[PDB]
Amino acid sequence: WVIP
Amino acid sequence: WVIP
Amino acid sequence: DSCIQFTRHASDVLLNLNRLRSRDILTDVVIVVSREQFRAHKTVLMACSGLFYSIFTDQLKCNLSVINLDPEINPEGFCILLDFMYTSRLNLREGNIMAVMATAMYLQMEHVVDTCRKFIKASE
Amino acid sequence: DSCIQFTRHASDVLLNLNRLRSRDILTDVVIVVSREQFRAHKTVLMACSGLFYSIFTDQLKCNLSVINLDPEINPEGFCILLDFMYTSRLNLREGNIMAVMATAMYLQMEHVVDTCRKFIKASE
Ligand SMILES: O=C1Cc2cc(Nc3ncncc3Cl)ccc2N1
Ligand SMILES: O=C1Cc2cc(Nc3ncncc3Cl)ccc2N1
Ligand SMILES: [Cl-]
Ligand SMILES: [Cl-]
Repeated sequence: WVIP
Repeated sequence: WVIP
Repeated sequence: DSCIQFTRHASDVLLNLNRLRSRDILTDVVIVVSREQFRAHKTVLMACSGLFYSIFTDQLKCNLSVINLDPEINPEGFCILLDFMYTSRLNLREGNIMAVMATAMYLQMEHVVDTCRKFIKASE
Repeated sequence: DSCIQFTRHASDVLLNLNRLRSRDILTDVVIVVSREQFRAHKTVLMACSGLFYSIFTDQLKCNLSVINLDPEINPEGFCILLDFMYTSRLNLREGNIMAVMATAMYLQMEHVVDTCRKFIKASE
């Protein structure tokens, strides 16, 4: 999971 | 396009 | 093999599937949640959820145009997860995390359940 | 927004759509090419091809279960492109590049047409  |  | 691969292909496909959903093009099922209705594509729901995979591979249920979820399911949690299915983006907030995790457990969306568990553990 | 994003989501969705194709699950159309038949999901074909997008948004053709391609289309070129749609992998070879480019132009798959043009230019 990432900060888009 | 890339070499997978 | 000796194939070449287009890096952005999968993301472009999902973006186009979401555009079809927005315009209600070729949607083939209605998901009913506490009298809130969500139109979707069976194949996308199956590709994202162990529950929908099991439902639409059933010889009788594969032909249903309406699926009613368990009354304990929260429509907002479902809406957030449906958006995630079609975009890879999860709108996880302090105010919705419990409903989102409960819905992801029911839908069998293991990666979502994982990030919810981690975000909850960080706040304890 | 303040969404989080699961990097591998789009690729995992496409992988699952290809698994449904392999097992012939929820395929809703047959594409006929020079008497070679290919089963697929209309939504995936639309998401990948300007031609299929135009075909399945037509009020009459959206309801067809069989689509016949132009007789000049090569079944192998189509097969390679159908595999690309479901995998992001293109089996481009000296022996098939002309058929693949011609099929991609007809199907309106601009990124495939682009890499074929570049691979042809490198060999001249
Ligand atoms: O967490 C998850 C996400 C998910 C998706 C599916 N889908 C499929 N699996 C295998 N072949 C085809 C499909 Cl469509 C099954 C289980 C789970 N569990
Ligand atoms: O090269 C290409 C690939 C491609 C895909 C599509 N598909 C869609 N476009 C917009 N909204 C939904 C969909 Cl399904 C249309 C044109 C082209 N041209
Ligand atoms: Cl997931
Ligand atoms: Cl393309």
